[PDB]
Amino acid sequence: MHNYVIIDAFASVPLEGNPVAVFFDADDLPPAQMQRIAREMNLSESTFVLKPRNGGDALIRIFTPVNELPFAGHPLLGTAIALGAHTDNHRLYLETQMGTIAFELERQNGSVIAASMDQPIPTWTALGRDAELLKALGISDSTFPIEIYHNGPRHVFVGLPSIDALSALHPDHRALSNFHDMAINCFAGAGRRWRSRMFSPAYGVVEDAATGSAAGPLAIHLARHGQIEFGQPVEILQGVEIGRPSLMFAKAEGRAEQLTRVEVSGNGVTFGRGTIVL
Amino acid sequence: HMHNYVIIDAFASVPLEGNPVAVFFDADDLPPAQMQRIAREMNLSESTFVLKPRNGGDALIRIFTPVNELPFAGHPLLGTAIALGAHTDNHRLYLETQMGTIAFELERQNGSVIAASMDQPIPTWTALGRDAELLKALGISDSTFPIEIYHNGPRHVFVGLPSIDALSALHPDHRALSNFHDMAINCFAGAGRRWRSRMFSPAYGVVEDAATGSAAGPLAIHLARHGQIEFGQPVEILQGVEIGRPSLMFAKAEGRAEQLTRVEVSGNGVTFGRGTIVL
Ligand SMILES: Nc1c(O)cccc1C(=O)O
Ligand SMILES: Nc1c(O)cccc1C(=O)O
Repeated sequence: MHNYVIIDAFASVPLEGNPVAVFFDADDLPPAQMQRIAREMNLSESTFVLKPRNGGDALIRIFTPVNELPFAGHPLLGTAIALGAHTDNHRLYLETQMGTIAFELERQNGSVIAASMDQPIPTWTALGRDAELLKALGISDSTFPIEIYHNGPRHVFVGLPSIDALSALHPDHRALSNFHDMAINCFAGAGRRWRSRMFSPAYGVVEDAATGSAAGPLAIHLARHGQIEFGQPVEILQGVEIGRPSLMFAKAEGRAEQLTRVEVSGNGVTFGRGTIVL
Repeated sequence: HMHNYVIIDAFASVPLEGNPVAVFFDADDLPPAQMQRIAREMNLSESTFVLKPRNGGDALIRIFTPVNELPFAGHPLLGTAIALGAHTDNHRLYLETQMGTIAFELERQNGSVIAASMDQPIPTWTALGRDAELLKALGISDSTFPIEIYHNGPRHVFVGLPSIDALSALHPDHRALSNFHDMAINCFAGAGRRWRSRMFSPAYGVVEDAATGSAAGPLAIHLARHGQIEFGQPVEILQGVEIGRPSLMFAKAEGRAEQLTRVEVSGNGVTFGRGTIVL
């Protein structure tokens, strides 16, 4: 039997943010069973905590309902918050398929409130499928060039001219399914405050509440396109329209040609705790 | 305030098959607005909330999809009956709903409730009359049977496919189906005692559902009305194969079209997990 907790990542109260089911003591489970368990939970991701193999504190495997990912932001944030209960550490190193991810935990009286991670530095290129993607999204143009970023998963960014226009999107889920191994992140905002919506048939979700591995790339994207400075922290509010408001904090330090750090942080809270029969 | 829950895989006899439902106990203190938000948190096809009875039943059950309340549903109530069956030695359980009281017969084996049978509300039905729209959303040109919509609380449309291969090949347009409000689209194929189904319902917050128990009774009626089976003939309906959640629903509809006397749906169910939440 395995214990799990349900963490609402990128939230300061239960029922906000983005849930992740974190399964402990998972070294006995084959990956095909981890995948089926993720399918059972039907959350954007479930994670599995394994003994470390390369000097971290734990090795974490991350599954959507349909596929394994090599890195993901909300699932790891929630995993770090949940594991932080195990010990008194304030620095935590979590192994993934993209390498070891460093976390700093915000604790009060030993109790974990939030965490900050140093993400993989993404690479990027032009999508080159603009007409097709804009048609699928139901819009004419992006406000900025349409580029795809890779940090394990892949994230495409499409800019909208207002928050109302963002909220008005009704994408064609089936047309989006022709965009394999990527998530589509639509953004709008100004200055230090941005809104997002994410859609990804490829990762098993019509609309995700908080796509943490997109937050770092968005900060880069906004700085590369002159809307914020490199190093300027931004707030990215995702999931509003679906009733799952999620507050992601991001900062990308360096310059376009040489990034030094991509920090994403958030609060997270426990929604529940239990045990599965396998 | 805190609440215990179980996860039942309905219409399955092993965990990770069937259709999960989260059943929350002692839920009277949750306003419906919070029950709705908890159903979205769980993100299963439904969560249920067990409330004290008001009309002579054992409990009153409220049923939520990730996006709306339903007055009746089959897999969620099967799972709720199995979960509550753990708490009693009784053979029968009476679950009050917005559609009235639903009677369950519980099947036990070596001290565990392993299955249950329900008598569903007798549905009404009519032709849908939106065939070109619906067939275009599904990506097909016609139905093997008249396209009819049944109501037993929720609503279920049935579209017939000429082979299981044709059913498995469907890739419906989720957005186009969202114009079909307050209903589920159930596509079926098979013969005799053995049928396959797939269900799609943006209205009820699901791209594709693994086991639509409130569609099982209506499908048995549909098949008898259209000459494919006899009234009273038990059928096996296998749903959810293509999404990796095979679910076996057993259904029988007794009487004749002008007067059905019983619409029975049964299945196995098993506990996947259990826990407690912070509100
Ligand atoms: N939540 C995510 C998802 O649904 C797909 C891909 C990535 C994430 C994430 O949190 O990074
Ligand atoms: N599972 C169901 C769903 O997803 C929508 C409506 C009804 C049901 C059901 O099990 O009856």
